[PDB]
Amino acid sequence: PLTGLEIYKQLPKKNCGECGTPTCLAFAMNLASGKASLDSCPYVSDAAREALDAAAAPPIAKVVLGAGPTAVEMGDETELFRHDKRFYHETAIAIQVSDNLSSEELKAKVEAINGLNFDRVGQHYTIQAIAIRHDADDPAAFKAAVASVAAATQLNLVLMADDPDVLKEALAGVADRKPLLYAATGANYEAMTALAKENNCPLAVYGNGLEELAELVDKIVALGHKQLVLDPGARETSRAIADFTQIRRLAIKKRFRSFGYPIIALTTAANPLDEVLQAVNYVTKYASLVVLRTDAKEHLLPLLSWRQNLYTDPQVPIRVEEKLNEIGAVNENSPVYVTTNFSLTYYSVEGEIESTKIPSYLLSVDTDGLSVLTAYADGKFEAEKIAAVMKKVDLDNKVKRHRIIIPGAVAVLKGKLEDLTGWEVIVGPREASGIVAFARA
Amino acid sequence: PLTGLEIYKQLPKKNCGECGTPTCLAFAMNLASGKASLDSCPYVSDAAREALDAAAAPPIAKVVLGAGPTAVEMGDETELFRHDKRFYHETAIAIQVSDNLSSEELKAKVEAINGLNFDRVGQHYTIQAIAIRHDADDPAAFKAAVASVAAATQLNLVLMADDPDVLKEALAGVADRKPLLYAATGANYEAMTALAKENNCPLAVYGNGLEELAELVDKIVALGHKQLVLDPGARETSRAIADFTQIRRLAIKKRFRSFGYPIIALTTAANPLDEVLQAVNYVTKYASLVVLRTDAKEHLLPLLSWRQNLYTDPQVPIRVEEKLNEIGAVNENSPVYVTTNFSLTYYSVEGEIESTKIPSYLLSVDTDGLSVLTAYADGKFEAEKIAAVMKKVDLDNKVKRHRIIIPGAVAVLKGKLEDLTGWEVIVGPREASGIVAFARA
Amino acid sequence: MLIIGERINGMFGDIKRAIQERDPAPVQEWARRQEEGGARALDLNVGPAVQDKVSAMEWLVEVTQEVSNLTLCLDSTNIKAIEAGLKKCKNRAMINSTNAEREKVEKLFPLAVEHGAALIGLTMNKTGIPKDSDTRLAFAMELVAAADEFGLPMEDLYIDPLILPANVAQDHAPEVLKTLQQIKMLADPAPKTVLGLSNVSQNCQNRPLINRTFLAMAMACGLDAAIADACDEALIETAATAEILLNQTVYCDSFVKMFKTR
Amino acid sequence: MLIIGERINGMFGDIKRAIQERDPAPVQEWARRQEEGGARALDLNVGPAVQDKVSAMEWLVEVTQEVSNLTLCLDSTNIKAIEAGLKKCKNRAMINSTNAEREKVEKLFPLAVEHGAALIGLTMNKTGIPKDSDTRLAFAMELVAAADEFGLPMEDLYIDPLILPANVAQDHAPEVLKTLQQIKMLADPAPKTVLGLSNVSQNCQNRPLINRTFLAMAMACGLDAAIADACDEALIETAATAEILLNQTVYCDSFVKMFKTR
Amino acid sequence: MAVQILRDRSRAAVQKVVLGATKDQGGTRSHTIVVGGDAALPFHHFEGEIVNRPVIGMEVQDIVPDWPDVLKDPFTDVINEPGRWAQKCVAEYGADLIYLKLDGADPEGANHSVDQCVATVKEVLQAVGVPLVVVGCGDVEKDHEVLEAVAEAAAGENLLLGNAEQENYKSLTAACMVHKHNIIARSPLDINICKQLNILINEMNLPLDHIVIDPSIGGLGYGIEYSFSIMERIRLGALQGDKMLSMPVICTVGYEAWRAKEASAPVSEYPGWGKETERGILWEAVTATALLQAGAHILLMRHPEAVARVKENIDQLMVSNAY
Ligand code: COB
Ligand code: COB
Ligand code: SF4
Ligand code: SF4
Ligand SMILES: [Ca+2]
Ligand SMILES: [Ca+2]
Repeated sequence: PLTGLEIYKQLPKKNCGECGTPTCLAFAMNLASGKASLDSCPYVSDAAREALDAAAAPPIAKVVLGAGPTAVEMGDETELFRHDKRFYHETAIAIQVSDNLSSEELKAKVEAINGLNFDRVGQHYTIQAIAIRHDADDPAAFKAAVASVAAATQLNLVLMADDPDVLKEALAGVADRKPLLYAATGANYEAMTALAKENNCPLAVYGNGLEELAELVDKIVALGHKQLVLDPGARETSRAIADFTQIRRLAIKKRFRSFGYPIIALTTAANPLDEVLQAVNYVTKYASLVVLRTDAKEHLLPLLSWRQNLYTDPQVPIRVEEKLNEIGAVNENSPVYVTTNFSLTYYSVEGEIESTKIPSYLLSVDTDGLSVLTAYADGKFEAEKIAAVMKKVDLDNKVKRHRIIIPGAVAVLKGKLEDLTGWEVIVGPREASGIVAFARA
Repeated sequence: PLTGLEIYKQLPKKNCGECGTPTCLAFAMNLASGKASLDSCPYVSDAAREALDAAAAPPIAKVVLGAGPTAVEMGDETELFRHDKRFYHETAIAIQVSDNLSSEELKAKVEAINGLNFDRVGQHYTIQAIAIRHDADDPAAFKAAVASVAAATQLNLVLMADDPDVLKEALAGVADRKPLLYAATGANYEAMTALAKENNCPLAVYGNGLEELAELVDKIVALGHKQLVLDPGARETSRAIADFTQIRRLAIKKRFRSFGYPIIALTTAANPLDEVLQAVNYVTKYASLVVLRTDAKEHLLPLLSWRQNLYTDPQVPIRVEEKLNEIGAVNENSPVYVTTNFSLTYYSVEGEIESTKIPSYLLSVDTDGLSVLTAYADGKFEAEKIAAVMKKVDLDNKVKRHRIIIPGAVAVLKGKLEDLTGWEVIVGPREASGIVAFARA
Repeated sequence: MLIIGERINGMFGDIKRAIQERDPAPVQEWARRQEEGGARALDLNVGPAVQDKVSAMEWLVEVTQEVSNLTLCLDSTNIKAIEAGLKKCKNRAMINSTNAEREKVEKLFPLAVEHGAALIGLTMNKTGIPKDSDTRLAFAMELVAAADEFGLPMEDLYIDPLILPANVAQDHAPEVLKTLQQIKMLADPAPKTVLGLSNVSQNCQNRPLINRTFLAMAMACGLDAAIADACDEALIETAATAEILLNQTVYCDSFVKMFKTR
Repeated sequence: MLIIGERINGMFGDIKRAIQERDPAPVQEWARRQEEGGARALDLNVGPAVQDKVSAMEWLVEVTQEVSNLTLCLDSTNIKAIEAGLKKCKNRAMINSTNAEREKVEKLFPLAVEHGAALIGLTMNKTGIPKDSDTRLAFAMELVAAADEFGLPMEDLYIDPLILPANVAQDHAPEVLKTLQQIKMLADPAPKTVLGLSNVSQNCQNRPLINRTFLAMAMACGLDAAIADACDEALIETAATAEILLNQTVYCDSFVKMFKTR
Repeated sequence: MAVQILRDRSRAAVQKVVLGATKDQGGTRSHTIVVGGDAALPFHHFEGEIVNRPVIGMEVQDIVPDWPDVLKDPFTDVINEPGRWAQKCVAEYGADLIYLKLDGADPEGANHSVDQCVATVKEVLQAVGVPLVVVGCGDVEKDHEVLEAVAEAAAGENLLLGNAEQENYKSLTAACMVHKHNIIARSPLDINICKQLNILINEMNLPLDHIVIDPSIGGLGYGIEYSFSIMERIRLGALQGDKMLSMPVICTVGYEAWRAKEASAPVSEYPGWGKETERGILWEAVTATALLQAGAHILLMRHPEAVARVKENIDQLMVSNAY
């Protein structure tokens, strides 16, 4: 997977045939095909080094945020759109906290951060890290902050301190874990690189625009370290989307080895509500690790919801559990509706019935998360299959009066389903939207 | 290019992910594609040389017999059938002369061997080498024999003697033009390879069957001598056709490195006429070098003619020199036939005219060796082009009339032509076969 | 190109009713109508409609080879049903189909070698159909490694990259071609391939136009077999013409007729 | 898929008579119906008969663009006639043709850059038309390199592996497809490919069947443009369908109509 | 070295649909609103012009809505007066458009007469000066009578009549042509049907600049990503020359977001989710924000604070990031 021109353009163009090939242009053909190796031609040096590295490497590199089951993976992406292919690694969420704050307020805020995990749609949303920033006067307040937070929380960390000396002294007692080193700058990158080198921690790279970022990255990479996250220095959301796209584009569409690393985004919106919406634009536009300031459950829920949806494989359908779902009151005198486990189908029905206002039982038959008609065609939805799901519930005992409602779209099944299940099958409306009419009648 | 199976088989079975790929099988996929370098896996040493060879090396290697302008390239073949692609290197015909024959009987034969050159249909056929065998009782007779042949001929040489010690003394003087040391046997391959190594000469490998051949070839390869020609030991034509096919098949379609070398055959038919036909089979069945004991000029011309025809590129058409070919003893009242220089077309015409015993002039218009209809369709046979050949060819000086005959298939060309050439154009029969009846009328 | 007739499937109205009442007449007719079309192989599927598969599969095998000698292709997921059909097969067989999962591999792979039949292998897993061709190749490579494992000739292995409708899943069609194109390069000798051609035009306007078009495109990428409608004359012509353009069969003026009368 | 109208060629009768007496009516009319068929390009050829290739070329250009805004494809081996035509082009044009000959490259490649037009490059030289795909790829690599050498947009380079009749040169068709599919490994972004489709069915029986079959097969290998009969409605449908099967255009039930009226 | 800004040049662009008409144009509106005209991916100023910013329309019904108690709170003073409801959404909340959702036309529910529906439309037209987006109730037979009468009386105002699906576009399209109005093409999360629908509507000789696409978006956490990908694929095709997908995209984020439990369910019921006040605001806001990156031109919202925070987002996204 390497263009013959890209190979030839790097060649000395001597046409000596010491490679065993009449010309370089023909040797470039043999390299793209694989007839001969590139180590044969004794000519050139740095040309052969970059070629092998570029040909056999992903566009976006992978840098892990620490070790253990708590560690998360960032970067490693090959797409600009989710429909072309699935997005692999979800956005890393990190809540920021200052060091000049009091200990009682510090612990109270950290304690609240550990509770930023939600349960919805049979799914579990969680955050990843905590950002400890240095705003105090004394450099000893920062080390007293990171060690304090690391004693309360068990999540990942990301250290934010300009002076490496202040950072290292605060890093030493936590260097064995994750803590990302934010950030390297064109004035203090040397010391910052050495800290992340010996301690084997990821190193954040700051830059003023695309240019300064690219120049600084190459220098840090040349020092031997390749575990980096990128920061174009974008503080405005419009400037962010543009810059965040370039890193994703140039690395994938141009193999830019300076932007072949994930992106760390910083929220700047003063208002917590505006920050959440600004975070949505980031988690959508190729940002890997975003740093929030607001830590409210009211705010983190819509963000973590969109993050989950965007990073779902378009191939695999969203599915709910194959277990009787009680709607409203129930009480043993309620309608039983048969449907499939596809999340989209299930909630279409769940939504319609909550609307109905009559407590209902909803049995989402396990069709591997397929919409009943599709499952139907598969034959996954069968009278034998639905009948068997009735039993697992052992529902007939559960309901005093026996009946079940079938989606109108598979109306055909009702005789066969009725006869082997022993349950009176009513064929409902083809669309769950008419469930209310059925309830009325 | 190699296969996914070929890599996985050579690959171990650790599934350790040290290469950056989860399993060994998935690593084979990345190699056949080119996603990663194989140097990551630290395992094995011969496999790295085996994979590098099999993927890069052609089916058959090339070993050169001789040195300079008189050197002939054997092997280097990639085809089973000549219609898939053209056969590249013609058969190396060699003549055998025994040493036991007296000095006068040894000179008269080689004198005739040099005269084995032929000129036919505008092409020249020649032989390649001379074979000196050892049937004498005394070893010292071989040194006097090879010296007698060395001064007589300038063609390539191939020495035949079992004992290496007897062979080396006679090899001393003629080791400059790289003779063919026949042959290597499992009983003396140690001394044979060592001798062929110092002088850098092609070493013939003998074996009683394909198994003993393949085993012995591998023994020589380990010593560092790859200039080998194979001898399956098949003395019978049915055995040879079968064996030579196997050597040719296994090397091309199975990457059998033991058989990835040209083949040397030995005509064993007692009768001289039976020998030539046996040689026809061999040169047709992938034989790179056949040794004949016939020195008659009658037995070599058809044998060399068939060799020339078989090794012609089908894609590249045979062409006749553009010019005038007088059929018989043509006078200044005889006819002039216009045609093209495609050899097939020209002899179709030459055959019909000579066959009807019509003395005449034939003008094969250069059409890059294309047939009359194609030349016409490729704009290669314009009235302009034919007119120019009428003047180009010097045919006018030859005849008292100014009349030319056009192939009936381009009958319009003739009318158009008459005007710009100043010759009277008669449109002949569409097929050269009707020429006799056209000239009669 | 090996055209495998698809009509004998339990999803159709006539075939379904011919199983419940056990009527050989419609089954035998389609076994002959597809042969006249040009199909040198027949696909036998009992369908979801029939209650028992063991009896239904064996019933189809007999009545099909009663008036035909074409290579029969058993189409089911049930392992017992497949082996049940292989028993009454007096002619050559072809198991359809299997996936890369070992639970399916261990059961069907030696079952194909035992009767010396062909094995259609799907490039899918338990989760579902892969998107990218790289994953289709991954499941294909495993089918090749499992082919050299159980000792099965590669020319009997029919890789199935699967094909989805060009309306709901249009983005799969170019991936299937990329799959087929790289299938021949991942193994030597190269495994054969087979597609459910009629699936690409499901719920699409002008189905035959889409069917034969994708067939030519698939054969250009290297398609050996194809399970489609043999009663479609326009489809047979394209399948025949593609052989000439691939230089698989020597050209003649009546190249269409010769493929139909192979 | 770009369709270049082949009908306006001097080899045809009505076209030749129209050039001799300078009659715009047949030339202008054919420009309409080919556009009605769905062609977005027109190939203009003066023919072998006309003695003044240059002035006749300029005439064809000046009368075709009068009733057509389509991209003109100047079909002439004469460089002087090619440049002369480009001087009269109201819009963007295409050059047909150039070979891998250095003497032609240094004259036609800058000529394409100067006018900012497209360039069709043949994978051949003075020897003739190669057979092996490895040989066609050699001349193709030179053309790609020549494009970058003279600063030509890579997507403006239309490489043509050249197609020959499927009866007398059947062994070329599979090689051309292997050339198209392997052309992608020459540049990034990769150059475009073009073919003279109608040549594949020369002297063959049922030409339209062979034409549209090979066109679909070539698109799967990566055919971007094709000089074929735009009046063949079955050919246009094939180009439209194969374009959908490559996910180059969002599917709709009226996909053919969206191709003709694109 | 240097850093080369990769700019993707677009072959074509998304259509420009003019909403509303002034006095000189035979209408009675104060100003006109133009959407679309984008020459690149959403908010990619560095590689294309974004001449017109996306707009936000607030939902107004002829009757009181069945919205949750939380959503009804900011409208309690004018929720039962469509004329006063529209005026507040424009003056107090600063809406760009008025989304007149006539749920009262439902024969089962309010069963408002045809003369009543057309009276409500005329009432809003006399209340505000912004362009209107009037859609039916969802009843095929009823909407055929309502939307036809509304288009005939409000002819000249250049309204945006809503929802003309695949099986039902015949009656509505004809009304838009005769009385010079725009139309909404709604498709059940299918770009193929979406493209085919725009053909059938256009084949009736209706200009392509009078059509807006409704992909039938899903709410946040309820298949929003299925619509997100479609809206992107539509956006790509529009730039790739596909004229059938060149129509601007409208989104009913109000209906899809407030029908979720996570938007209105009390904090006491779901403590892990937090206060239902701002959680409901952000639920509709994030839904709109995510779709803005997909190519949303007209957002149909409900909650005031939700609209305000989305406008702030649009205000920043329109800031040119051109290199
Ligand atoms: C919400 C859901 C939306 N519907 C969808 O989301 C499915 C849309 C769609 C395009 C179908 C056509 C279409 N768009 O109209 C097409 N597929 Co699909 C090509 N498919 C898929 C998609 C599956 C997506 C999924 N997770 O289910 C795939 C591409 C993988 C796909 C695959 C198949 N598909 C197949 C087929 C044939 C069909 N597929 C259909 C469903 C359709 C109609 C297309 C066609 N036309 O031919 C076929 C089924 C009809 C038929 N047999 O004739 C098949 C077999 C094709 C093949 N040969 O491979 C294959 C299945 C086997 C396989 N995987 O190999 C798609 C997307 C579809 O609808 P729903 O019916 O589940 O719920 C719905 C709900 C909302 O209105 O209310 C009703 N309701 C639901 N539950 C209940 C009620 C109502 C009441 C009262 C209740 C008490 C309960 C009502 O039923
Ligand atoms: C001996 C020779 C055999 N004839 C042949 O060997 C040619 C056979 C054949 C199949 C043609 C059809 C067929 N088989 O019938 C077909 N080609 Co070819 C596809 N072609 C080729 C082959 C070239 C072989 C060669 N070296 O010339 C190619 C595949 C490369 C080939 C190529 C072309 N071909 C082309 C064409 C069109 C034709 N080709 C023809 C000749 C034919 C007839 C095919 C067809 N159509 O039906 C076309 C020409 C007729 C026409 N214009 O209508 C073309 C232009 C295809 C294209 N679209 O480009 C292309 C040429 C340009 C290019 N290279 O790009 C082939 C093989 C043919 O015949 P001949 O006519 O030269 O001699 C013959 C001789 C023996 O009977 O007697 C006569 N005669 C000869 N000299 C004289 C006389 C008689 C008298 C009295 C004299 C005084 C002199 C008579 O003329
Ligand atoms: S040895 Fe190197 S420089 Fe010489 S021709 Fe080969 S590739 Fe070019
Ligand atoms: S490094 Fe070698 S042994 Fe280890 S998993 Fe990779 S291929 Fe297998
Ligand atoms: Ca094949
Ligand atoms: Ca291409």
